[PDB]
Amino acid sequence: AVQQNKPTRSKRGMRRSHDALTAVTSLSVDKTSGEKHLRHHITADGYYRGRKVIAK
Amino acid sequence: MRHRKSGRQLNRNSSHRQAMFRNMAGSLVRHEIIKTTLPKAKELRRVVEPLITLAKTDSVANRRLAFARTRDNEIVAKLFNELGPRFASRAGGYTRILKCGFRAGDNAPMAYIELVDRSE
Amino acid sequence: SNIIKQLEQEQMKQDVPSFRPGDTVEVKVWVVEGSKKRLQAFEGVVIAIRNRGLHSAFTVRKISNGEGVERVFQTHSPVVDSISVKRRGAVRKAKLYYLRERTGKAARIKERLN
Amino acid sequence: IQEQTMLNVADNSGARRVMCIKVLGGSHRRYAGVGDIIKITIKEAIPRGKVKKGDVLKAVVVRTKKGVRRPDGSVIRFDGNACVLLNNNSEQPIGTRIFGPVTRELRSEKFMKIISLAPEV
Amino acid sequence: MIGLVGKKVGMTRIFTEDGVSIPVTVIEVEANRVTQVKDLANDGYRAIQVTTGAKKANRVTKPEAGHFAKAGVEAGRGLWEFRLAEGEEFTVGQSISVELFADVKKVDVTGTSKGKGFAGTVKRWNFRTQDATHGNSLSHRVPGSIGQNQTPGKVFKGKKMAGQMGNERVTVQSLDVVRVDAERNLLLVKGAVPGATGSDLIVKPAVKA
RNA sequence: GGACCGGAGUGGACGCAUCACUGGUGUUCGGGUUGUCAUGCCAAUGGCACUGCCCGGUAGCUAAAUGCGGAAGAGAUAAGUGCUGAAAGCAUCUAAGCACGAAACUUGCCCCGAGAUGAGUUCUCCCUGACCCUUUAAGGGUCCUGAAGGAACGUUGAAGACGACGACGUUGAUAGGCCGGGUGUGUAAGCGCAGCGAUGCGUUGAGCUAACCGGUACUAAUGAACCGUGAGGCUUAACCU
RNA sequence: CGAUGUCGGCUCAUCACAUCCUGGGGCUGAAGUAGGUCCCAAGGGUAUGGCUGUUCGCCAUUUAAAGUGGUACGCGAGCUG
Repeated sequence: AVQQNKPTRSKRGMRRSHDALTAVTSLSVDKTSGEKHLRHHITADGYYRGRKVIAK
Repeated sequence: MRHRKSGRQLNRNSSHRQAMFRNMAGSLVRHEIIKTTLPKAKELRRVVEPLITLAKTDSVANRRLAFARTRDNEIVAKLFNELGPRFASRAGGYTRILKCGFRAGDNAPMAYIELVDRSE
Repeated sequence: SNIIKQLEQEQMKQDVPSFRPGDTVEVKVWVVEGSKKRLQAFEGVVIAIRNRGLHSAFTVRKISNGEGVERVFQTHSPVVDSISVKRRGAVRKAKLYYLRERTGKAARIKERLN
Repeated sequence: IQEQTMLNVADNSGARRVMCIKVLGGSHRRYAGVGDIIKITIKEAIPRGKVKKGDVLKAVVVRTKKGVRRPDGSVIRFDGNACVLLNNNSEQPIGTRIFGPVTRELRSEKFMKIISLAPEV
Repeated sequence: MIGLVGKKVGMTRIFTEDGVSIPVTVIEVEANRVTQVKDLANDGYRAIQVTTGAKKANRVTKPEAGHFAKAGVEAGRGLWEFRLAEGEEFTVGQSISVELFADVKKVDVTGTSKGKGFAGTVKRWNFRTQDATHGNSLSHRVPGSIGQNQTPGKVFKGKKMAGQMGNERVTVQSLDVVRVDAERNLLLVKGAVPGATGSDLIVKPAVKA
């Protein structure tokens, strides 16, 4: 349940080949207010697609 | 494995799930708007809108059934007085899930769940 | 689209009578001993399920000489032809699986309104 | 039925309780409970019976709580397990009269005598 | 009289529900046609492939749409290729031939499997569980020994341990007699229609298996 | 007493699949009940007491349930039995030739399988615009166009640890909801009648009822946008150069 | 000897064939059923219990059969004591 040799910096950084953060790579621009949001999310000012869905 | 199975146990027991859902249905019927997590919102509508379609027929038996659920007479009074006839013409879909940003304390997919009301 | 649930209805038996659990029913069953084909009578309290299509059956308990025999008959099988409701019984539960265990006891009779 | 199964007896000569010591036929055959032959001992006997306590001989299972399935899907379940005592070598019933119901699958080879002596088939 | 099978099994198969399928002709009028005819130029073998069902003609990809577009654009959902007999011409005979005596003998079956997830070593192969109470520190359903100490020094390749079961193919044969009908004199074809849709086609000579 | 050879059925153990049946489980369906608290109280319900204890039980999963299977064949054979036959004018299964011969071998049956770097084949679809420096099949940068398709994202699945793999994305039944049914529990509440009362009877097979079945845009599945290009090297061989 | 945990059982096995059964032959004091021995063959299969910790061993009963060995007298970073 323990190692017998120290794994290298090559193997240590090579296990971290798949541990990289993937981006959103695209946002969506709301037609009413030109700010950008996530796909299928509120535009952080209270707008979905075409109505101000949040009064606050 | 699970096949053809419904209901998300929400990392909590059956009694707590029922109590959460009674409290959440009362909060939705009271305030017309709830910010909660996405699976909580989906199961919330799956247990709220049965009450609204129970509430179209105003009878003492249906008040007692709608009081066996959610356990609040203000909620049954609202659900049979103002809701009910406001949603009489609709056939399902008394709720709308709008997703918002993730929670600050934990990465939770949060969602505004609300009815199909108007402001005035 | 609007197709399914009729292949099981092609081979129903629409001459079946309606019975509640608790009645003592008589089931005539075809049996084959050779070239001839005769009938068998089975009496006893029925512990039924309602009509799950062709896949519906009812459980009948009889005591011959001290111990009970339970026979479940498929309702729409060709070997079961005739059911007679006979004496009609009054019980509360849909399944009499525990009231069938006791000995010397018979359910109460109710004939007016089912 | 299985090994270490206490069984009642239908025939008169077989006396009260018998217990299955081996499930005959097959290598690791575990459960044989319909018309199969089982080796029994006699665990408790009345003196009126011809057999006595501690005697090993064969049997055939006649009634079972598991119940036999008919071809149409019907299940005939008997309350309490029963057997009819047989000789070890000749495999014929010692008992002159058979008590209780029997099933129509007990018709093959030496069991026509059992269903002939039995009241209800 | 002489006449036998060719490039023909059937045209119609209905969605699976139970898997026994005692046959009865239902009255509903739809139209089905062979659409797929391959090209002639660039191949040294002349092969033909079949399809079933219907697609929306919106999620069909343009390569697949062009595949189906040779002789009439009606798409399906799947494709399966097979060998060469001779080619493709019209071999239709006269009206009524095969009504006399030689109807059917048996049929065959074909299937697929269901996904049971990352199944265990008791679910997957029928392992025996160790005794749960006489001691048994954390070893009730675990795999036991997987090898033989030092001289192998490794675990063998065909070893039964815990993994995913399901999502595979199965195949079976040889269904039997269930019931007969004689008095009303109806034309009958017999057999349980084979398995789930996703079968590989039965292209066979005379009855070997 | 008692046959190999050749057929017919029916079992034991094993393995695969399935949920139609028989069942089990079903803490999310219904009902009976004990103790107690609350909803102002009667009534009716809810909360705790392992799901309070039980009684049944839908879907799903499942075996103890059901369906199937390990073959028949073909080639080359080991042991052995042989034909023809000299060496060795007779003989001899072998040295030249030839014919049989088993659950072993190779195929036959079922799965993975072109990372088979020996990277294969077939069908279809899509792209046929310019300018500079050129340390030259040269090769790099700028503007435009960025297809077929994929990915992302939502609804999700009888697929699944995460990925992945299926179905759907408003010219939409993909998931919830709603409507009608089916199943399961077993005559709900309210009212009336009888009874001192518990309780009984009628309304009433009533009321609830899931994951199931058929239908329906009521709610969420937005239109962008992202990646992927712009005809694809050099020799050699067939129609004009 | 600056530590290679000791039997048996359970779970899981794999290999050799000096073959228990099934398969093909020879010989036999092989009339047939049934046997004995020898050759080829490792594809598959190759018990449940009472006794005491047992490997063994006795016995009841079964099966076509309950094989002999190797694998740290297989298997304790898998379990038991």
